[PDB]
Amino acid sequence: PTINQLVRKGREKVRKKSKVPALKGAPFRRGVCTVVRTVTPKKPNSALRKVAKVRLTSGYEVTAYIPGEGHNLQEHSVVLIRGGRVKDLPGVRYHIVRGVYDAAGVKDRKKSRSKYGTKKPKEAA
Amino acid sequence: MLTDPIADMLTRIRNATRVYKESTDVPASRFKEEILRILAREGFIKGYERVDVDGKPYLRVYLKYGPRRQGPDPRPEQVIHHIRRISKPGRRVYVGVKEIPRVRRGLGIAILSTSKGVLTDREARKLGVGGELICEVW
RNA sequence: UUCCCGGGCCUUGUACACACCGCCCGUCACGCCAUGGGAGCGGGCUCUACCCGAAGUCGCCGGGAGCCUACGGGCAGGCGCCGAGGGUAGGGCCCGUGACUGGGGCGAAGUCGUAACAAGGUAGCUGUACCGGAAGGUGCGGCUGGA
RNA sequence: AGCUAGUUGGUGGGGUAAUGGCCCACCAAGGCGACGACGGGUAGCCGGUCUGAGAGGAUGGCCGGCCACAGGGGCACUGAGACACGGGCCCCACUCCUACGGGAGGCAGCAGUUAGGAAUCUUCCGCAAUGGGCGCAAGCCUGACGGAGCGACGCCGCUUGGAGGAAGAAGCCCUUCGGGGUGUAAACUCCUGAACCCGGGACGAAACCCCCGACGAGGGGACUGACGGUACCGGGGUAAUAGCGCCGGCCAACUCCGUGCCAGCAGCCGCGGUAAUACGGAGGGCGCGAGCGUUACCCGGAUUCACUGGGCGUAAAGGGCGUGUAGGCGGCCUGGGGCGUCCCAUGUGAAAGACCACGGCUCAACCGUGGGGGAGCGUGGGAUACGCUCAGGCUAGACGGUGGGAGAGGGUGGUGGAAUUCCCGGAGUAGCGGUGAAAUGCGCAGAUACCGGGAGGAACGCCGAUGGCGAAGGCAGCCACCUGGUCCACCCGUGACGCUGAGGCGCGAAAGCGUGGGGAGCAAACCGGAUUAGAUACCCGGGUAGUCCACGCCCUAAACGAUGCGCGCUAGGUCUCUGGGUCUCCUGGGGGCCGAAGCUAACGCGUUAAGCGCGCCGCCUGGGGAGUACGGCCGCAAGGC
Ligand SMILES: [Mg+2]
Ligand SMILES: [Mg+2]
Ligand SMILES: [Mg+2]
Ligand SMILES: [Mg+2]
Ligand SMILES: [Mg+2]
Ligand SMILES: [Mg+2]
Ligand SMILES: [Mg+2]
Ligand SMILES: [Mg+2]
Ligand SMILES: [Mg+2]
Ligand SMILES: [Mg+2]
Ligand SMILES: [Mg+2]
Ligand SMILES: [Mg+2]
Ligand SMILES: [Mg+2]
Ligand SMILES: [Mg+2]
Ligand SMILES: [Mg+2]
Ligand SMILES: [Mg+2]
Ligand SMILES: [Mg+2]
Ligand SMILES: [Mg+2]
Ligand SMILES: [Mg+2]
Ligand SMILES: [Mg+2]
Ligand SMILES: [Mg+2]
Ligand SMILES: [Mg+2]
Ligand SMILES: [Mg+2]
Ligand SMILES: [Mg+2]
Ligand SMILES: [Mg+2]
Ligand SMILES: [Mg+2]
Ligand SMILES: [Mg+2]
Ligand SMILES: [Mg+2]
Ligand SMILES: [Mg+2]
Ligand SMILES: [Mg+2]
Ligand SMILES: [Mg+2]
Ligand SMILES: [Mg+2]
Ligand SMILES: [Mg+2]
Ligand SMILES: [Mg+2]
Ligand SMILES: [Mg+2]
Ligand SMILES: [Mg+2]
Ligand SMILES: [Mg+2]
Ligand SMILES: [Mg+2]
Ligand SMILES: [Mg+2]
Repeated sequence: PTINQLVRKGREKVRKKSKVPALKGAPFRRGVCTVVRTVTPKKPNSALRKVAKVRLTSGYEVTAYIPGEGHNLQEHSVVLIRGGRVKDLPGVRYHIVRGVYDAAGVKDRKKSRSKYGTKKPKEAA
Repeated sequence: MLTDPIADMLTRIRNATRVYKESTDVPASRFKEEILRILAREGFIKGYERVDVDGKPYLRVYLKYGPRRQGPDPRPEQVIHHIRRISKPGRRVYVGVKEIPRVRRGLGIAILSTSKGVLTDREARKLGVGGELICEVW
């Protein structure tokens, strides 16, 4: 627009939207589960993905994906929420951290064990 | 109603140079006359003269071009490849002596109006003034 | 050579390109997510008027009643204004929540019809009005995003 | 989108160190606001820090400056200074002791407990140093501070060896079973040698003090370390932690087995449904290495808010159109000022930080010294090209005069004929209407077709045009009146009066609404008849509001050239409408087609711009949810913005 109009009206700003409302932008936020169940994914893919609704200490009740093969999560388990969504699972915008609290990591996972919370095999290895 | 006489003159020249014309007429101003003097010394035009059209003073600006070249489109190169008004009447641009542009990395000219008259970018920093940055030409 | 089927070249149109055995539309049904309205309910902040009003500064009095080191004085004390704040009363804004209800969105293979895309088999679109399970139909007027 | 009761101003007092409505009397009715008052939400501010090519954006943790707080709130006292963190009083919440009446307390000081949370430390040492307080001094106090402890939280430095070494062991991986790989890697040979044992062991410290000179200048002497036996130096001396991400493309690193839209991967595209470099493991490799990854947030890429540095005909996006307020912008000549603007010195820009050097700790991180400019604003001096102002003056911009020109431009009043329908009369019969074909319907109760008479409403064939007028919507028989815009000529008048325009105001197709007329034809709805699987449609027969008028509302559209207006510049060929002329032709305005240059992603535009420039306004920032919700304004309602 004209310089006079830019003086009068100015330029607006982007003002991003939070994709994870974890309340104060905390890197992680803990909550007890309430339902540990399996859900079907979106149109292009097909499985039974494992999620959990979590009663956060933010006062929020949110779904959360349970990564890795196999879990030990129940209704009264305490668990740490991470951030990051599963694209085929709508309504799940947050991940469970494994190896943090009552939730444990994958047993026998021996490659990318910094993720999915598995300890080093100590077997002369 | 001719808001900007000087951008009018520079656009006069910009349109004259694209159709390879002898000269084009622009109404006379003592300030326009200074700017055309500066364009004349630097070799962008062949000069000017205070001609008279219908009892109304204009300025024949005789254009300069390059050599006739060969190949498809034998139309010559321009001496003025790019001429545009920097400081606008709605957007005034005022520069000091330490803040003066390098037009085509020294190869071009910036014309600007100072208390020491109408000058070039080299002459302004030689004299040490800076002012209203009229136009850049190359 | 009209017509039925298939084929050939040119040209026009297309929202088709798994290429019309295409694509596409809207109610209806189930499930889920966010949400609007909603008799109301529960809070938060704030404003206005009045009542009560501590400490304390200030202003009087200091008298039928005290104390004092210099008394046509001081202190104590009494009265008053203001006053934190509490109470009452009515407004304003915001948030949560509510039987029920409206629309939206998503959910690989649900029911009904064929609306638009080819002159889509009534050209389409559109403002508006009326009407119809539904897309939609028709009236008046306009557009070329058609003939 | 309006706010304003001490509210704005005055006078006289109170009060303070002191101005001030800071407070109080009396007087006046002002003060503020689209240049965003008031209100709502949020936030301590800065030097700096992060990021960035920069312009910008982000941020205010450590450290330094300022502010404001000290459980919540209020008040004064003392005092040079406090409204007083470890002083006082009062009210509430809470805690503790009570002999029950009335007492005590405020870690946002250093530690430390608890609660919350993803998460954040030692109830350490010392006044030796610096700094602060009191003191003649001695000295005393100093959780300021100097240090130490804990946490890979960050940056920096170092180690987990070095050199040899088989055409190449075993293990394990792949194989076109011959071999290839891990791989000089290891085994093994020497050499150096972290850690650890041993002795020495500080810089930071010199004053205050004391003697001489007089407790001055000056010379000399004495005491004192927390850190700490630590740094560092010397002697001896053992091969001595390595892990994590990834290996489909972006993106560097590939095979094998298992698996079979399962289990699962995931930042996007997307992989997994039998032979998977995308899953799980293995072998190997790539990237880093006391770290490596992940999450969360900021800048970047993002030139997707474009000042640098974007756009709007068809993709998002010209306001429906005008008029016009504020505001923005503005022709040629001549001077005065010197505000904008430029230059000169000077004042300021604290330190720290950043950059440039030079040094200090064995290097570096860190630190010391020196140096350089920033930007912004004060004062003084100068320059006057452009902007502004004041003044003189000009005509190209603009308006006006005179003489004319075309037109469905607008409003009012009046009038003509063609046609339709109905009524009357004549004459005339057995069917007329209607379709793709039919049927409904009309018709012997005298239709359709024909003639004559009469009523009434609406719209104007031919002219008529791919034509004209208007700002737009729009305007078409003719006549008269009232009326706007506009074009040409003549160069006569004023003389910069100019352009654009947020709000405002006015016009604004159709449909719709209100009150009252009118209603011939047409025709939503509605009823019939067909077509159809079904028809609320398309086809046909009827038919009400409406279409017409007056007055008042309504503000919508594909209100379209999907292109805002004004001006300047840049080939023309051609058609058409209307003016002037020395009217073969030239020139001006207007409506079209083709096309120079140029622009566009293409389609296309092309002096009737979408070209090249300037001024101003409007609008755009992924699709949907959505022109929906809420609030606001308007409307009789529909609904509109
Ligand atoms: Mg052939
Ligand atoms: Mg064809
Ligand atoms: Mg609700
Ligand atoms: Mg159709
Ligand atoms: Mg319609
Ligand atoms: Mg209908
Ligand atoms: Mg129509
Ligand atoms: Mg129209
Ligand atoms: Mg705050
Ligand atoms: Mg950039
Ligand atoms: Mg802090
Ligand atoms: Mg304290
Ligand atoms: Mg906890
Ligand atoms: Mg000391
Ligand atoms: Mg010493
Ligand atoms: Mg590669
Ligand atoms: Mg993986
Ligand atoms: Mg390191
Ligand atoms: Mg940017
Ligand atoms: Mg720009
Ligand atoms: Mg328009
Ligand atoms: Mg105007
Ligand atoms: Mg001017
Ligand atoms: Mg000046
Ligand atoms: Mg500094
Ligand atoms: Mg003048
Ligand atoms: Mg004249
Ligand atoms: Mg209207
Ligand atoms: Mg109407
Ligand atoms: Mg009506
Ligand atoms: Mg009524
Ligand atoms: Mg009819
Ligand atoms: Mg059918
Ligand atoms: Mg009909
Ligand atoms: Mg409008
Ligand atoms: Mg539009
Ligand atoms: Mg013309
Ligand atoms: Mg609407
Ligand atoms: Mg609306």
